Amino acid sequence: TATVNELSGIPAVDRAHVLQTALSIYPEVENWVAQFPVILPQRMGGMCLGMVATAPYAQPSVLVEASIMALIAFAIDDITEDTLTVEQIEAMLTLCVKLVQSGGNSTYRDYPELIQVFPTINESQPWVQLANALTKFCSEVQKFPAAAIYYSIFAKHFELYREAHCTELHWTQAVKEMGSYPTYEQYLLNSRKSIAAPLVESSLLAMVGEPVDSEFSLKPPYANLETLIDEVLLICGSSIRLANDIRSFEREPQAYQPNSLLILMLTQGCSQKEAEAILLKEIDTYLQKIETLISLLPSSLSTWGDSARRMSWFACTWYQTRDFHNFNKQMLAALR
Repeated sequence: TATVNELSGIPAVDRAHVLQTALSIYPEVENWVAQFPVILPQRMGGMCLGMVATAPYAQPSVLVEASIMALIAFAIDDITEDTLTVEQIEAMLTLCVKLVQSGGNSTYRDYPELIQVFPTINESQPWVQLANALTKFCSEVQKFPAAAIYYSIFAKHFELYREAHCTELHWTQAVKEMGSYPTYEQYLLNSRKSIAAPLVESSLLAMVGEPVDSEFSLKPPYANLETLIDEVLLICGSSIRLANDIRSFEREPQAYQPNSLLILMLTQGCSQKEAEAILLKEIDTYLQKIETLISLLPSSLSTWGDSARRMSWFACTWYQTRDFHNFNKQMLAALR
């Protein structure tokens, strides 16, 4: 059920070049994530490969950093949905934001008021390790020239990601107590922001974004540049949320947690196939919209925009295929 638009619009990939570059950055990401073994995925081949496919002519420094952010966001997703209480999850999320807002200048030990809810703070704990990884990453981003203009975007979207996660816990609690759900529209508005891809693309902006003379360079219909950048991140996340939601539901249909497929079945009377078919078209529309939006960027952001476009397309169309699975297998073969 690819659509015409998806068949015709999927961005191209020079697999040789992308594989060569993914192999080249892999040892660097491996040595980084080795420091935080309890919480970061130690298999990251496919992640690197995907990040290069997303930004294929970025500088290696950028590909390493962005791959690291993707692993960190995977781990946050992990430790927030999959041992910990809701209070502890909320605490961890607040902590993450504060560490981000500090730019690397703070550590988890600066926030005892948050970490008092944990039964230990030793350096084996997953959430400690996550905190330290984020400190480290934030300090490294601060060294990128683009960070003096664009870091705030990353920090703001990190706050929205926390907020979206918090709302989702509140909705889940309500499901257990009340059996009731947000509407599809309420759900997507929130949960477009609670996935990794958003975070990663915002961090990418703080690595690659160039100065824009907003005053004189912005064109109608955007009177401020922040809104456009926001929109690209929201629309990136909207397509990916829906695709992830289909995957999650398929793997555990009996799950009760707010999920857009489940919501359409429970709240709008759809069969699973009807539900899936509405999500698939929405996905298509949001892939069309991100193409429109990225076409509107100032030329000094068009390279960032293209990463956000690639990320959404691949996350929705490519990464779940056997084709991608196979390319992954080629990377793993090459790593031995």
